[PDB]
Amino acid sequence: KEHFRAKQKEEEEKLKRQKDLRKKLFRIQ
Amino acid sequence: PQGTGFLAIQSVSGIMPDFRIAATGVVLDLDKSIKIVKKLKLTGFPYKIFKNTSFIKGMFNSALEVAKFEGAVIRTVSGIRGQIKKALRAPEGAFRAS
Amino acid sequence: GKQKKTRKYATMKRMDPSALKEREVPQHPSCLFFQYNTQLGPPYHILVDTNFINFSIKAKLDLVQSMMDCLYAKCIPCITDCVMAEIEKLGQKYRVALRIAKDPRFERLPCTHKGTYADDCLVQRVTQHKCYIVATVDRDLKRRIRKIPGVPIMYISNHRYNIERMPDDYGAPRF
Amino acid sequence: QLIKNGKKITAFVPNDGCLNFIEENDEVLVAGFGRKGHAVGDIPGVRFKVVKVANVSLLALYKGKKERPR
Amino acid sequence: TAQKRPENSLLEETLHFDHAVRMAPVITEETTLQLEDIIKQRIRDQAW
Amino acid sequence: MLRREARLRREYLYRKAREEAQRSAQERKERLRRALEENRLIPTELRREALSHVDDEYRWAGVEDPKVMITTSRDPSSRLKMFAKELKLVFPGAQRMNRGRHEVGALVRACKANGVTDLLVVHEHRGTPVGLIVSHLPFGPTAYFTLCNVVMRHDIPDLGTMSEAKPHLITHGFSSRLGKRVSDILRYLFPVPKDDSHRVITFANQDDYISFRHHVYKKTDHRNVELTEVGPRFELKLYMIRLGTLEQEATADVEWRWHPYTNTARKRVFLST
Amino acid sequence: LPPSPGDTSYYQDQVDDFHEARSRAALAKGAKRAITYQIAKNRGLTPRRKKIDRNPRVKHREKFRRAKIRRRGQVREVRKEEQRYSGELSGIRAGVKKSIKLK
Ligand SMILES: [Mg+2]
Ligand SMILES: [Mg+2]
Ligand SMILES: [Mg+2]
Ligand SMILES: [Mg+2]
Ligand SMILES: [Mg+2]
Ligand SMILES: [Zn+2]
Repeated sequence: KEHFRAKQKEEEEKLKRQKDLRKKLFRIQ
Repeated sequence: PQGTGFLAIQSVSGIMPDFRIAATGVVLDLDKSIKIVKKLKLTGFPYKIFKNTSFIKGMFNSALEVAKFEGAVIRTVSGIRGQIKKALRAPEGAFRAS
Repeated sequence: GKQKKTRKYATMKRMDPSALKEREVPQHPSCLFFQYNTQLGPPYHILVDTNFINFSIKAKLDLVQSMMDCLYAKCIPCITDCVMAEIEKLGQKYRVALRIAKDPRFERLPCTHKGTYADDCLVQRVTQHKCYIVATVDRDLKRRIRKIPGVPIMYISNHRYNIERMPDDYGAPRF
Repeated sequence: QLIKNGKKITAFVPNDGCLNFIEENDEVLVAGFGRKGHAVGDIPGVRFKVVKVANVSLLALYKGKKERPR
Repeated sequence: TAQKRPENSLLEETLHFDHAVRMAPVITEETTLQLEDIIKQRIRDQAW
Repeated sequence: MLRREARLRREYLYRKAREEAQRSAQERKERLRRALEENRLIPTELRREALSHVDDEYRWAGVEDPKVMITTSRDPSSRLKMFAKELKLVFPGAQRMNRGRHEVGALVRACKANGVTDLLVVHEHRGTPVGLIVSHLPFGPTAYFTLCNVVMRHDIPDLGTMSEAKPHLITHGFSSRLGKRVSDILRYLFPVPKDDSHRVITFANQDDYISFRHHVYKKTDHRNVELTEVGPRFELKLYMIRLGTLEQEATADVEWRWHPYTNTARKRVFLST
Repeated sequence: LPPSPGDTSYYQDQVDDFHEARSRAALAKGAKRAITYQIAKNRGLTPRRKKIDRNPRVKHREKFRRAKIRRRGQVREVRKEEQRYSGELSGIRAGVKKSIKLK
């Protein structure tokens, strides 16, 4: 369970900037 | 006047080994009313339970008291939220709540 | 030219409870102290990719001398049969690179593969032994090597050689 | 409001509870903020932060190492 | 609790509390006049 | 008909489920899009989420007139029997039936067999009506209402007899998607009227309370119209809609239900936007 | 071509599959005043740290000790025959193959 969480934390870090978050949300839209 | 500092001492008389200044701050506002309020909780206990509906006693002592507080939000210690509905007849303060 | 067109065409096409329980679990190599390669030694064996040779020619860099400038140590470049075949298929236009590859100081090592694809051959040697350094400028090959622990990558940055995952880099360029 | 040129700007206070040390009409020191970027939970378009009040760093006041002179 | 308090004490205390739900509307002539105005307009416009 | 009715129910629920899924997709796309266009801020829960218009049961509203049956709870009071008598006159073609020792499921099967379109059940408290249940019988929706301020024609002396003609319908205040759903159920209880009808029945929504008014108008002259109020007067408050018939409390799903213990339930309305 | 007769889709359409999947999931779920030490060193609200952090040399010593423990999971340590051989002291697994394939 801890190993699974740590993998998601890296993805959360992989977009933790404000401009990065708005980047995908236009792209998913 | 506002914006002036102040200093708090417990006793100007006598000598004590410790630091004597108790507190420090600034003046903010002047008025004729304080408007400060305190929290008061009125407590009751269930004595008859019908699924969601329960009969509560001990919160009030008369049917006039329940009428003033109809529709008020109530809750348990466990966190279940409820509402006062009506006053009962056989205990003087008992009421019905969902 | 149609050599260019055929190349881009090729790259486009490139993309019961009684039974004994048996399973293949390869052992972790004893050479590695976590992510650090201790058996990698001052005589360095470097596997050279075909496009590494060509870009060394464009940057006016001698192969052995520039590697020694990066590491301050004796370096032995290694050429596989897969890499040598790809230089030969390029033709007379790349005859200079072919002559450089056949240098008596270089280490000529055989390989018995099916196919000529040299990115697959170099990855396989990296998995097996963990004693080589990989010198390439190819981006997707570098991505595959980075997933394999304990193998440094040598590449060209500006007009000098650079190294990627080696603690004993010493005379390596700064940024 | 900056003293040098009179412009009005919006700045961040580093932490809630440092607002208690700051009063209105106080003199503060302002530095830049946000060249690297804006974190999650930060309001975009604010490019300034408050560093000192009455020439005392906010962290020193928060940690109880210094007292604000009046 | 009710035991500690005097009888009928809270009628003069003026405490503050929250009501759970919106109260039912009260009907008056003014609401009747407003509502009939809506009907009269839609009759005039023949909007059904 | 046990086997046939089960087949028609399953396909009806299947089509209803697909319609809900595609609409929920639209709301997620719409709410996500408006947030970034504002550029104010990104809620963290929004980040987690990102990373046949006509109702199926109402095929036959226009082709044929509805058939309405009105009944009460067991052992009705005297005044409840008067209220059910008045509701019969309000709905054209409606019928009122005595509830004896009739099981609820037995009533529904008889109504389905004889082609009754809709079934109405009314409850009372100390002689005043307090609840109303509207059910669309061919596996249609069931709506549960509570009555607030009931004024009967029997209370008011010397009113006379009503026009009993097919009335015009007025729907006002229903703007949200749920309000459009609710107004449909009330409207389809009535037949298609005539153009020259002078009878008007009004449903007006105000803070999730629906007012029922019944009127007849006369045009003495141009631009001036006189309204005389006739018929019962009461308020309606919806609290539940269920997909199945009122014989199916234990199996039908809930399309919408009122939640009064929500932290923000007091200040929220659902029939208007 | 039709599916296998044993398959449920052989006799079920999409309507039945939608209802059966929901039913299956639901059933499966079930006199001098000296200042104090506090005044003399205005430590204030300083984060509390362990005693090991005080000396960087002994802190590095513990990191090396733990690292050798963590390495024991990856790799086997070399040991001599300081006693007469008497078995493995653990199991002998016969199905696990650790050799490296050469190709
Ligand atoms: Mg290649
Ligand atoms: Mg009887
Ligand atoms: Mg009764
Ligand atoms: Mg019987
Ligand atoms: Mg030291
Ligand atoms: Zn090969």
